[PDB]
Amino acid sequence: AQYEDGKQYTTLEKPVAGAPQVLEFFSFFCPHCYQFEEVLHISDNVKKKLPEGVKMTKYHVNFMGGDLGKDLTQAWAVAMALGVEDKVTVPLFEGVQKTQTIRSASDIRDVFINAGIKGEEYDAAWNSFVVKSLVAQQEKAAADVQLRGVPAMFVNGKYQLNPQGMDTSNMDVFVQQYADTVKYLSEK
Repeated sequence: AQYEDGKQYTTLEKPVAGAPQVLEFFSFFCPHCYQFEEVLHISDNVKKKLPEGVKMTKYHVNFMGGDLGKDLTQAWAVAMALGVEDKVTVPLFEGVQKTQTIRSASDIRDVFINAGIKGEEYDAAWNSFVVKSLVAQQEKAAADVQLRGVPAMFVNGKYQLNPQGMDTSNMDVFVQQYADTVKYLSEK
């Protein structure tokens, strides 16, 4: 067929119950993740094609960058709690990988301050148990799909995107194929 198990996607041996409809894992330390988000804009292209009633969820991972990697997972939880994901994604990616001015938890906070999040608001969220649960949720999700690497995307807790089985192309055919495959999976 046009879309084939083992080609554009694989199937989880153990489907995850109650998973987000479209779940992406990433790290701000991850060079491929920088390419995926900031150059290829995969998330954005996926969302443009998604079915009515399907939302995209994005979780950070701890395993790259040691202490700072975990600080970034905690900061991403703060971003989800405050609903400011689309204001901090670009400057966090740029601060970690382009300027490399993000080296400490305080440097992360500066990005939020600069994007207009009040200090008080950020600090209350950072130290909150709502954010601690959001960190645990991200960690649990990684365990549930038995995550090996980033970037990664899973659909309906059942299927895993397989970019290595797509065409590496003009980046644009690649991105269209990735996005098309997510839409196909969402209706599967």
